Parts: sequence; structure tokens; C-alpha cells
Amino acid sequence: GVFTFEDEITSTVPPAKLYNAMKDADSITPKIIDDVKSVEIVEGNGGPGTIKKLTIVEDGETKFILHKVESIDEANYAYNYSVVGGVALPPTAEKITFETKLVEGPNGGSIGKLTLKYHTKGDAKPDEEELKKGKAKGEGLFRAIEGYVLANPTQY
Ligand code: NA
Repeated sequence: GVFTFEDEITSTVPPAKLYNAMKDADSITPKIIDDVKSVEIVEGNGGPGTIKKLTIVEDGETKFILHKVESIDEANYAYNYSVVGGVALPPTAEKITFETKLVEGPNGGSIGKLTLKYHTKGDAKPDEEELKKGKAKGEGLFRAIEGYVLANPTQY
């Protein structure tokens, strides 16, 4: 079944810049996250439905994570993707979706909503430790991208 979790977040970066940076995560992520070595497209043009393979290092071991691009709403500053395979996917989960949606915040920044949707296999529910890890993945990426934009303000 489906279990949704939402976190509100803020940034001093305006939402157009963050949104462009999020759209370039394939490029940015390997540079700024040490453990991410590469992002490769398996099928698609980059837009919704595209399947990607991330190569990472975990505990000194090379591993893969599979992503699927879900949605892109430019108008609403929205970028959505799912984990569909690999170590970031718990065995009790079919998939975990990570949505990010931004609006204008006071004084030129952004107000964010990060959403995790866990599609479970059975009636089984996400446990607490797995929710922690999902939130850390979701927010960690958002903050990483944010940090890149704070360091390269003219780029986006
Ligand atoms: Na890296």
C-alpha cells in the first residue's frame, strides 16, 4: 500500500534557482557527494519516465541505486523521482518516491515541501529506522543541491 510523509523546509535561495539545480542533479550530485561516483541514464531523454543508475560507494564497496524520473512541474517548481532498486530500497518496499515542491518565501528565498511516498509490498508499513533513512536521503539531497547553489549563485 501507500504511506505518505511530508516535511516543510525553507531556503534563502529563490525557488527558480533551486529548481534549475534540482533538474541538473545528475551533473551536481557526483561532484558534491563524495560517495556518489556517477549517474547514468539507462533509458529515456531525462524527462518523466527516464530510468537512471547511480553508482555509489557504501562502506568502501561499490553499489548501485536505480532511480526513475517521475514528474517535473516547472510552473509549480516541482521535481519528483523514485528509488526503484538497489541498496537505498528496503526489501519491504516496492519503491520510495521523493517529491520536492517549492514556492516563493519571504525576502527572496523559498518555502519547500519534501514528500516521501512508500509503496509497500503487503500491508507491511514503513518502520521507524527506514523512515529515518528515507528522510535523510530526501532532505540530504535537497540540502546538498542547495549548498551547491549557495556556492555557485550565478550558475542557476
Ligand atoms: Na562523488
